[PDB]
Amino acid sequence: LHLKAEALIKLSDYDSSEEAIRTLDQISDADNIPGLLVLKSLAYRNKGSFDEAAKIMEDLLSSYPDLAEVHALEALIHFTKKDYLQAEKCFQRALEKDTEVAEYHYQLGLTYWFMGEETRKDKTKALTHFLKAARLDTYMGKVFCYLGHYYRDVVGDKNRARGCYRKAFELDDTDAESGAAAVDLSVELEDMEMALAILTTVTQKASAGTAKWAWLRRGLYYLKAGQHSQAVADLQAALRADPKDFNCWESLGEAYLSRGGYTTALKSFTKASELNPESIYSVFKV
Amino acid sequence: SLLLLPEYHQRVEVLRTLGYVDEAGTVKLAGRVACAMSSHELLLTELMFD
Amino acid sequence: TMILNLLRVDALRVEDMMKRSFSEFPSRKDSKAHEQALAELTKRLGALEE
Amino acid sequence: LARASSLEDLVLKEQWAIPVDATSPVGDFYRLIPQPAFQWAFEPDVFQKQAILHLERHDSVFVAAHTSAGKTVVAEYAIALAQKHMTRTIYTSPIKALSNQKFRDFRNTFGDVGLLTGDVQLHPEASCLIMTTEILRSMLYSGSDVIRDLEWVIFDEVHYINDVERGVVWEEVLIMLPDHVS
Amino acid sequence: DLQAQRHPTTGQILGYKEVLLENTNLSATTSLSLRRPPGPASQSLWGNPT
Repeated sequence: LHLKAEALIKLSDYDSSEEAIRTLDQISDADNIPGLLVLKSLAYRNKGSFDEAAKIMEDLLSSYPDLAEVHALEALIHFTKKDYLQAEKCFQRALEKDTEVAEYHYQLGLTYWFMGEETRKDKTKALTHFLKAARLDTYMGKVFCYLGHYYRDVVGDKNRARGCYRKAFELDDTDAESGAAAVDLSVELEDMEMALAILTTVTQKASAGTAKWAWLRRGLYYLKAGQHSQAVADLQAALRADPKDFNCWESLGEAYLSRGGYTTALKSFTKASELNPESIYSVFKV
Repeated sequence: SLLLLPEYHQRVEVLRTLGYVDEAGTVKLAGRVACAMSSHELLLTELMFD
Repeated sequence: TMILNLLRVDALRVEDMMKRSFSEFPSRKDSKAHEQALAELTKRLGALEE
Repeated sequence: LARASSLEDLVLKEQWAIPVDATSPVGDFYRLIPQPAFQWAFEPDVFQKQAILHLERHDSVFVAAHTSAGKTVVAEYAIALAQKHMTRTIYTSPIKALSNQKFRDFRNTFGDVGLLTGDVQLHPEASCLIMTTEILRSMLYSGSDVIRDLEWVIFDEVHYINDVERGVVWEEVLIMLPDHVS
Repeated sequence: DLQAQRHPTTGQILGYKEVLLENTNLSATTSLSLRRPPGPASQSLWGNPT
């Protein structure tokens, strides 16, 4: 019994908050056996809640981390550094990088170091070279896409930044950040008919709502040109996705007001101003 | 080809023999009165003008 | 009333409504085929020598 | 950057009338459309499932059923969609006495439903105006500024075209409707 | 009209710039499209010639 236990541990690590922490505890009990150096990993799952489970996670980590816990001890120190400020991270990073000589396991410390450095440090060699090693260590499944996404945040050669946004969203699809950033930066550049293809693809696999970020952008793209019918249909679908974002309501109101309608534009603008009453434009338009 | 074209022409002629449509089909005042009427437009507007 | 409410407006002609009527549907069903046949046989007429 | 650029770039590289089958197609009514705009007291049967499936995408169905209570499931799902989008919808029935109990039941089922007749003008500001076709033919010839806001026109009993003295109204109406009105 | 401006990404009203209207000299009683001014005022729904 190895493969099922590893699957349970992975599910525990990547799961939801405290109730999933209880699920992780159940998985650990189901695999409560020797090789206790895995117990520390369970503690990380408890950190997914960080409310009276980290203390139990702390006890489990202290008990498990006895002989070397080399990767586990470094990961626990990084988690403690994340819980505190970035002071501990600077000490932990050098020791972990010197000890664990790898490229993809080095990419886990590279992602922790990039999370510590992204706040204030320039980190042209501490995280960026760590991110470079993670990019040369590009993993098959959901282990190095987020590193490329976090490396291309706002600056540093936007042209490859679009490339690794498009790749980080094309491989891992459920997230709605990398795709939006890629399309936004594309529309920042001259070329336009490439963003449209991405939006069409994302829209096609939209099951029921829950794809507001695509519907809204393509609707605006249809509203900037004089094609109001498609824009209205797209924004109606986007509003069905989540009926609270005032941006959707305001844009739909403008869509109705571009063509004939006057009392439906008025109703939509009134509803838009009703929530988020801080916006002056909606009240003025009403 | 339209089957009813001679009847359209005859209706226009009867309209124009009364004082409702100018030559070359432009509505006169009696025409605009008889336009917005529920039923018996011809008889009702004729009764009104007389 | 129909004649008056259509003569009143300039860009609408009364025969348009007659064209779009359901009792004219069989005659006007394949109209795009008749017009394309007309426009593509006008080419064929231009052929024979004088 | 020189080596990182390569290390990233190597990873980076006509019919016009569709006769939908009555009984066979629909199997998944809730996988898509998980938040229906209206909830009944029973289960909608197959053809109403298909009619709602086509009313979601803003198509133009032509329902042909037997019983009068089977059509109004579609005829009020279309009004639930009309009230959800903030738009307006006009329900037109030929009989003057039939368009009163419909007014009462549509006012009881949801919100605001105005009624318009020869003299009555109950709430000419609602979103479900109920009309006789001889009035819609009268406010299509002028603008009337309501036509700017329509989504659906629910012709209720369209088998009165065969009448000899009122069949011209349905064909004066079905031509003049602007293009954006389903 | 003093129409607003919009940042091309994450649109926010930077400032108001004046531009030229384009669909003036169009009225409710001499043009038929969905760009004409609404109407005189609150008005009778139907039965309105002109």
